[PDB]
Amino acid sequence: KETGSKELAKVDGNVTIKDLSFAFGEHKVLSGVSVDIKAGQTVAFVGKSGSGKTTLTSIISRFYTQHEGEILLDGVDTRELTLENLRSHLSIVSQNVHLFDDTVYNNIAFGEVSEEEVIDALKRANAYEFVQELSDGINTNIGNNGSKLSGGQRQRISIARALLKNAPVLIFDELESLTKSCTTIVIAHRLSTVENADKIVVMDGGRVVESGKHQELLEQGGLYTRLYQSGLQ
Ligand SMILES: Nc1ncnc2c1ncn2[C@@H]1O[C@H](COP(=O)(O)OP(=O)(O)O)[C@@H](O)[C@H]1O
Repeated sequence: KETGSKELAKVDGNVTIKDLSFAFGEHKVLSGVSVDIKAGQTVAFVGKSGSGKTTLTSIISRFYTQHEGEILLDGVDTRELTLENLRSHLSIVSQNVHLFDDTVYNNIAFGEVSEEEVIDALKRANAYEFVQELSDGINTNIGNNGSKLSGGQRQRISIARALLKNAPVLIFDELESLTKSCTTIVIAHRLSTVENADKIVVMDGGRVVESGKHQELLEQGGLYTRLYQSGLQ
């Protein structure tokens, strides 16, 4: 049993977050977050460490469940979808994506691609450089949770997978290849990402305090200005 039974066949990529709240015990880490992301936009989430950014993105994949509010995918509450369906519409790029104790190839293929299709993606992801050096190349086992790979290597494997999956929604913990041609929710750490984002959502203590484009936000001389000046970490 799961909360949802709906299997959306074709998803455009509109994501609606409304009145979203979450807490770890008595520590409220998200409070009434509301953001509407239209299909194809790149929305950058910024804020000091601990502002709730990672937790928000995890909630989208249902790695945690919100205490209040909703996440809609093309207007359908994500909890009404099967988890397999929901995740079929999402690509996650981070250092913490779950990897199977299996080969590089099978980790990329899971969820039908040729070996040359996978090699081509590894290169574009700049991942083939370490994968070549592996004992069995693309057929090398990467260990429990990809433990034979360090964080940056694991992220590059997630990129290769995203290049192939062509998911309508990309959740990226921080390329122009994907980011542009799908809906991108990016936890931004590069100045270039916020400078070019369609919308920036500024978080502070789990709350959205500012929202807009770089030029207007920078001029406001507020939290975003301070975050941009300090290098988004
Ligand atoms: N498993 C957990 N148990 C308790 N608190 C947590 C846990 N994971 C994260 N937190 C806390 O939730 C808050 C939000 O963290 P996070 O969502 O990672 O923010 P950001 O990505 O903006 O740095 C932080 O104060 C963090 O310590």
